[PDB]
Amino acid sequence: NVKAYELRTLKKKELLDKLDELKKELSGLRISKALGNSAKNSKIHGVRKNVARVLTVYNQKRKMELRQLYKNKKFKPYNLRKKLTKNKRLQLSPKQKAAMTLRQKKKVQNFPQRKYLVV
Amino acid sequence: AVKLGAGYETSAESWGTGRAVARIPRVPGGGTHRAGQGAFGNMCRGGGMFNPTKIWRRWGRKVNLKEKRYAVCSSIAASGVTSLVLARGHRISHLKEVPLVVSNDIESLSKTKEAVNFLVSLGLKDEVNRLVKSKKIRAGKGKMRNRKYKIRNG
Amino acid sequence: KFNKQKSSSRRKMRKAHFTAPAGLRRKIMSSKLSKELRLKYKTRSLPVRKDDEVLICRGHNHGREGKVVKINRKRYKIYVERVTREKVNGESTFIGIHPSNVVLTKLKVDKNRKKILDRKA
Amino acid sequence: VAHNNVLPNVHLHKWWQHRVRVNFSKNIKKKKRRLLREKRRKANGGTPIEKLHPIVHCPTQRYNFRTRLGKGFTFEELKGAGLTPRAAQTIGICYDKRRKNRSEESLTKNVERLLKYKNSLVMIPLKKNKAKKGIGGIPADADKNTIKEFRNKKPLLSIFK
RNA sequence: AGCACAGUCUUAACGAUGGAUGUCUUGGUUCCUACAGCGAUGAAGGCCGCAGCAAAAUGCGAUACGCAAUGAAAAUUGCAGUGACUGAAUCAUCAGAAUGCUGAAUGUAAACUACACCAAUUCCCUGGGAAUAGUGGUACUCCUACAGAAA
RNA sequence: UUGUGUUGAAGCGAAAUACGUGAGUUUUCGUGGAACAUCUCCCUAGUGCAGAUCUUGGUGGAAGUAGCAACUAUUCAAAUGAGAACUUUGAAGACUGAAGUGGAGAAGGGUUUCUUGUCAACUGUGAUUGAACAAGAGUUAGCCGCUCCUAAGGGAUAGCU
RNA sequence: ACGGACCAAGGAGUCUAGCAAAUGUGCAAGUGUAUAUGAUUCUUUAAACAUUUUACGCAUAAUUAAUG
RNA sequence: GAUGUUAGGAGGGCAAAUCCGCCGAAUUUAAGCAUAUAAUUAAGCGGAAGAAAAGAAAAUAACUAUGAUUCCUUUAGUAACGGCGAGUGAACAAGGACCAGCUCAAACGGUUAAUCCUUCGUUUGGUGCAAACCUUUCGACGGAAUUGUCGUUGAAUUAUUCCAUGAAUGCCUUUAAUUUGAGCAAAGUGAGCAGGAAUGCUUCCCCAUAGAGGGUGAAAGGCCCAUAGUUCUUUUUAAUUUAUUCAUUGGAAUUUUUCAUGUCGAGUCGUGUUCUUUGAGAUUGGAGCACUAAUACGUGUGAUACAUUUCACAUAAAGCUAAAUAUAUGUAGGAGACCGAUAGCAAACAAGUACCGUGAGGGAAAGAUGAAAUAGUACUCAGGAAUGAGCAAUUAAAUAGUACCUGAAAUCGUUAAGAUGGAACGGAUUAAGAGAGAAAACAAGUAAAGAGGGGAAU
Ligand SMILES: [Mg+2]
Ligand SMILES: [Mg+2]
Ligand SMILES: [Mg+2]
Ligand SMILES: [Mg+2]
Ligand SMILES: [Mg+2]
Ligand SMILES: [Mg+2]
Ligand SMILES: [Mg+2]
Ligand SMILES: [Mg+2]
Ligand SMILES: [Mg+2]
Ligand SMILES: [Mg+2]
Ligand SMILES: [Mg+2]
Ligand SMILES: [Mg+2]
Ligand SMILES: [Mg+2]
Ligand SMILES: [Mg+2]
Ligand SMILES: [Mg+2]
Ligand SMILES: [Mg+2]
Ligand SMILES: [Mg+2]
Ligand SMILES: [Mg+2]
Ligand SMILES: [Mg+2]
Ligand SMILES: [Mg+2]
Ligand SMILES: [Mg+2]
Ligand SMILES: [Mg+2]
Ligand SMILES: [Mg+2]
Ligand SMILES: [Mg+2]
Ligand SMILES: [Mg+2]
Ligand SMILES: [Mg+2]
Ligand SMILES: [Mg+2]
Ligand SMILES: [Mg+2]
Ligand SMILES: [Mg+2]
Ligand SMILES: [Mg+2]
Ligand SMILES: [Mg+2]
Ligand SMILES: [Mg+2]
Ligand SMILES: [Mg+2]
Ligand SMILES: [Mg+2]
Ligand SMILES: [Mg+2]
Ligand SMILES: [Mg+2]
Ligand SMILES: [Mg+2]
Ligand SMILES: [Mg+2]
Ligand SMILES: [Mg+2]
Ligand SMILES: [Mg+2]
Ligand SMILES: [Mg+2]
Ligand SMILES: [Mg+2]
Ligand SMILES: [Mg+2]
Ligand SMILES: [Mg+2]
Ligand SMILES: [Mg+2]
Ligand SMILES: [Mg+2]
Ligand SMILES: [Mg+2]
Ligand SMILES: [Mg+2]
Ligand SMILES: [Mg+2]
Repeated sequence: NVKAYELRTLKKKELLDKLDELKKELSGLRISKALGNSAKNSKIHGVRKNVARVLTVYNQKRKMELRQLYKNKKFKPYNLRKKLTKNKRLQLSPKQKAAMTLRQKKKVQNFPQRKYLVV
Repeated sequence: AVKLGAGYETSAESWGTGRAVARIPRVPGGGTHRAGQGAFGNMCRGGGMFNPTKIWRRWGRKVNLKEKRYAVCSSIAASGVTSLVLARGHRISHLKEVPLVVSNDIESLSKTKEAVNFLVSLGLKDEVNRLVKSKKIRAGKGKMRNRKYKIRNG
Repeated sequence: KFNKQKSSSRRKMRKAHFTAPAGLRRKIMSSKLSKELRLKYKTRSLPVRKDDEVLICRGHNHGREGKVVKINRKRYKIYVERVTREKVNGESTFIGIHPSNVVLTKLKVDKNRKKILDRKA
Repeated sequence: VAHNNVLPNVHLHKWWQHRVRVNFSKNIKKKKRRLLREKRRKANGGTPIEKLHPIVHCPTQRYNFRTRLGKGFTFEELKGAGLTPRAAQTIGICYDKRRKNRSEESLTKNVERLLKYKNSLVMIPLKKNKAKKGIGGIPADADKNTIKEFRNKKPLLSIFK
């Protein structure tokens, strides 16, 4: 019945080892269930949950390392890329949208939309 | 308004004359209890209603501004007149003057309790009591359309 | 009422009541605390837990005090120590009382409860 | 058709039901619009949400006598006012490149109006405190106290009508 | 212990049959408001699964009626089992992880779990040591850049 | 607007020295178990049914009637069981008569197969039987096929429309 | 002659556009505040109120193919 | 030009209510029908967005002229079209909503592409626990580009004044709102009656910026959730506060005076002809084909073809652009003088489900016990069993027993009464029965004495 916060500290190899053990345990439980038994039939669920948790932890760890590896460097694996709606991705960056022609920019600089309190 | 395609979403058609059944359109195919049954038509289970209600019915009624003003004036006059007020159902047996005028101090009252007290002092105690009594559960299906209680107008 | 974001609609309200999540159920199964308790804390009503001792005001047993054995969020009923009743078979089960019909005296107090009290204050 | 009634001219031979708009939303729509306007005003702190339009005479033999707000001031009028078009645009005034003057009197009137508007208006500096004179047409930036005083007074919308 | 003929029809009482009426109502309905694209980063749709005792629906995806994390916060319960005395039992939220096979389906195919070819691929530890026939990729059109050939 | 309700509302069934020319209204008893009125005025409507070979759902007379007549045909004893003409076993007598209700397969079906149960309904009679219901269980290939090839053909590549 | 075995529920001149006369009402050579704005309007408030510190409709004039 | 599983990328499909193109009918109306009408509609196919499309005048007007589109009110059922039949049918103005303008091409700049992009980088910042973003300027190595990128919007030259700039020191305050999630949140669980149980009926209290609504064993402001109101935090966006110094590169608007009269979109407009579309009429737009222009003194509108000439207004044949406006689709809220299980979506329920159809498709029926099944029928007897019965049993109530609220009618059963010679029923008028009944169908008051209730006088 191991929980997440205990597993974050453990090295990856150790985690893997734990996972395999859990799997083995689960297998045993399954076997028992298959045979004419109902003694530990309810224990299996917990084990499964634990296994899942372990997997999640390991996956997260893997992801983190991957992220670390691919820091910056322009292009990145599409998974590590900021996954967002396709349309949004397609869409120009706000800066790009803003970017006016030089003359226009100059004009803007010259005569901005001033505030002109009327009394 | 009833939905636009209500009762008419069916492909049902009439079998014609020589099958020994009325000539209302009939649901096609088989297997279902619905198959073979009368389709649309106001008389048919699951049919469309007669003249289905529509959003374009005239709901509001324009009234001459002048007419409205006149009505308002009349109402005001009625309110002034003690007898009329009495008739309308308000318990006015204990009020000196029925054009009721009270000091500007009222506009500044901050507490419902205080207001109630003031009312009582005026002579409307009976009226207040009546009002209290008269919150009652409506007869009918109104109960189910956010009109649960009925309350008389004070 | 005055805020037009929350529905008054009766049907909607009923739906909400019936289909409320567990937390919501817990929240709405609150009970009035005794006069002394009220005096002690700025709280008027608390969500009843397990080891709270309650006194029943409404129903057939309108004065029988006792600790709560179990609370049931599925049926909105709490079960007291000695509100026992035999079924048809003869099996003894607790009579379920709605938290509205009950006023709590002795309070089960954990850190969470303390926090809640503080918040209320 | 029967009896002495007018001959029926109700054009409902097309699938008209397919295109009926009932404006249940009228009053509410109006309210929404008002709210939006208010919001805009708030955003544009102090400044008036409305832009200056010149008075102009309506076309055709039948509306000739009447005068109404036209969109945009015409270069000539701007010049008369002593203002650049761009500057005018930046401030409260609409400019109209396409409009032309054939009435000297009208032009004069327009320029008078412009002058009046200018007189009315006080210009908040672009950067805080730093009081600097305008470009081409734009008047001057007043001090802080004056601005405050102006704010304290009610912003009139008499010119924009 | 006796006594009514029987049947057909009628009336009344009390029943059957049926589900009308009445009363409800977690549904609909129209209107109003508000926002409003998902997809080769593999969508919608469809299969296949997944629970201890598990059909459907609901929920989810080989971590499979849920994982992590956050906010609550002692229960969950048909039984079995699991927890409290707060990352744990249960909700809610959901941003992280994960997301079978398919399907635009995109290697060629398709009443196939058929078949190619190019990478062997993957994980562990701080360059070795383990693994698995397993995992990727390879469509058509196009664009920019590059490449080396053609005229 | 001014009221009736768990000392029982609406509804329903029977009525009533009841009222109304009449639609109806009102009341009593019985059931019922929660709402109900307005005639004070008027406002609004998906507002009143005996018919439409009306729609839907129900129910009759017909009527315990027609009928349960292809495939030559059963009988005795015993067993199981609450109960046996149609479950099982034995003994007869019979038929199918290798162009077979026999073996295998294909299409189609999809667990109908098998064992242990077993009878609410179904098995147009009965039924303890069952292709029913319930619980399980069962289909093992290098050689038998598919998988490969081409056929009539099909879907596409280049184009061109 | 047709429809109706029986019973229960459902089941059919409605709604909008413009015109008409009838009658009610307000105002009346005028009338209707259209959109839209404004508010110390915001459960009801999608209504009610208000109408800018010569809008348009119909009517007030007819007639003629017509410049008129 | 091919070619590449080269490096980096994009398109395909789903979804449609509004939206934009295409393509495209017929029923129908004309009391027939053929032009018309339906209708530039449905279906078909293709494409977008939160809106789309339209849009910055080759516009209208003929005025004292207006000044991009869009949308609303209106013009207007008007001009017009139409077997001048049925029918159809705009636009300008006017009042509003909202208001926003622009940049390519061409002219100019060669004492020089001043541009642009891929890849590899380099170092100051700001947030966040991370993940990540957010910006800052600077060069390489490539390319692209002279078949043309970028600057300028005629060109200089004067006066005026702004705007960018960079560094030091400097401050980050007070509120108003606006929008998310949050808490907190007034006062009876008082007698008595009846009840299974008050939230009821009396009566004594109160609270209300909360008497919306829901729950709770019957109608509850005071039992609970919530509600009125506030106290934070979230979203941004106004106002207020603190800017001060030094460096110069660049630019802009006017304003003088010179000099330059530039440029302004071609198989395009236009005409002829065909078909379509239009209210468009000797053709409104569009399209196919044939012919095929003019340079701003141009050429295109100015609703009758044409010639000769005025005049007014525009500047076509390149492009972009917010606002108002529309939404029967999807999700999420809020509503109703709406519907109340044959109604309302087809679907209140394991409904687009079962089931039917080879298939395209078609497509149901089906809600309610009670307050509480943590009261779902214990036990005994008879039964093969179902069931039944109980002296038994849960309930307030089982003729509330899960086919469960109420339980109508048809139909059928039991009992009783009656009637009965090939119908029955009915109306009119009695009759005998059999039920019902007393509020007109007799008895006010007076007296003796019980049980209650009142009101008043002092
Ligand atoms: Mg319907
Ligand atoms: Mg009713
Ligand atoms: Mg007899
Ligand atoms: Mg967790
Ligand atoms: Mg937690
Ligand atoms: Mg493939
Ligand atoms: Mg094959
Ligand atoms: Mg009634
Ligand atoms: Mg009707
Ligand atoms: Mg009938
Ligand atoms: Mg009739
Ligand atoms: Mg029938
Ligand atoms: Mg048989
Ligand atoms: Mg033989
Ligand atoms: Mg033979
Ligand atoms: Mg055989
Ligand atoms: Mg068998
Ligand atoms: Mg049988
Ligand atoms: Mg068997
Ligand atoms: Mg079976
Ligand atoms: Mg072989
Ligand atoms: Mg081959
Ligand atoms: Mg071939
Ligand atoms: Mg082909
Ligand atoms: Mg006939
Ligand atoms: Mg007949
Ligand atoms: Mg019939
Ligand atoms: Mg009826
Ligand atoms: Mg009239
Ligand atoms: Mg597409
Ligand atoms: Mg065509
Ligand atoms: Mg015709
Ligand atoms: Mg005809
Ligand atoms: Mg279409
Ligand atoms: Mg799109
Ligand atoms: Mg656009
Ligand atoms: Mg218009
Ligand atoms: Mg007119
Ligand atoms: Mg037309
Ligand atoms: Mg009740
Ligand atoms: Mg041009
Ligand atoms: Mg046409
Ligand atoms: Mg004109
Ligand atoms: Mg455009
Ligand atoms: Mg229905
Ligand atoms: Mg009772
Ligand atoms: Mg009963
Ligand atoms: Mg009931
Ligand atoms: Mg019943």
